[PDB]
Amino acid sequence: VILTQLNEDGTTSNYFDKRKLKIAPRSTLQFKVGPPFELVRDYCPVVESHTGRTLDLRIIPRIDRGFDHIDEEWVGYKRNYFTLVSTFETANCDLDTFLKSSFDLLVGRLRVQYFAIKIKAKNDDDDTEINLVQHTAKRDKGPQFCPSVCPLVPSPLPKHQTIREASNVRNITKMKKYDSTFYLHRDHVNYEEYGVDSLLFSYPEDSIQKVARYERVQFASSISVKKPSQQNKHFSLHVILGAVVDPDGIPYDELALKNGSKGMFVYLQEMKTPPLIIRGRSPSNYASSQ
DNA sequence: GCGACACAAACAC
DNA sequence: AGTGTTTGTGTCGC
Repeated sequence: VILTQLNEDGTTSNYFDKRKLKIAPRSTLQFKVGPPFELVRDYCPVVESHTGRTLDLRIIPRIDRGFDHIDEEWVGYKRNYFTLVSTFETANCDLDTFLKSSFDLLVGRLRVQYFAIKIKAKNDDDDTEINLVQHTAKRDKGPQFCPSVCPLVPSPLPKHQTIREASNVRNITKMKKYDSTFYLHRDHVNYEEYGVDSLLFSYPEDSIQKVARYERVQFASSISVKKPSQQNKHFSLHVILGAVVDPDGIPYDELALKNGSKGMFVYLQEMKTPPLIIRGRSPSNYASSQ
């Protein structure tokens, strides 16, 4: 009924089938590590502006809620939240140096203003994009929004336990204890240590996330989870690392820039999950029917 | 099959 | 130790 795997940090992931077993909404058993991500590809090379040294990049993603490993499939529920978190790392460049440097895209060089992550859902069989929606903790009593592009600086990915503990914190003292894990406050650095052209100072806002945290995410409510044959559709969640540049023939999305003009989110790397099954609202997807 | 509303159970404090 | 919060899912009604 419950299959348990030991996580990297010593917590457990407890996989169970909601067709057979109903667990409380807030039980820690709803938190678990989801499917591992795999490289789709690398795109545009990035180089440090004087040395010309290639910046090596790696997305570090994990799902921390919403997916169970049930007999060789990864299974989510349309009605329920998932959590997807990601950082990235630069194996050849320590953070302190990285933030003081400046970087170009090797397409012919476009200056990187900042690095950012976006997420996407796709039909894994035909590459069609599927809309995602997020809620706040207030859910129907608050706004719905689509996942946004998240400016980020390189950081280790927090342990599963940490994501779990920070999920619904309000108290100011607890927030202070997690602040350094999730944010860099540019306004608190010594400005005199930085050149005008430094990467840190072309980020759009003073509060810069170290971790992209997409919580309370769902597939759009209109998504069809079965094919006409009644076979399950296969979905996949994608994490894309990009460099945002000022465009004033490679893969990119347009981005609503800070000053208001047309910006470019140039793809650097993309990872994705293996195929995912999503269970819809049918009564037979729930243990109540039995 | 979807939007809305309701109930309930463990969490956060 | 009690109050209000968060989120899985039961249900209505179109």
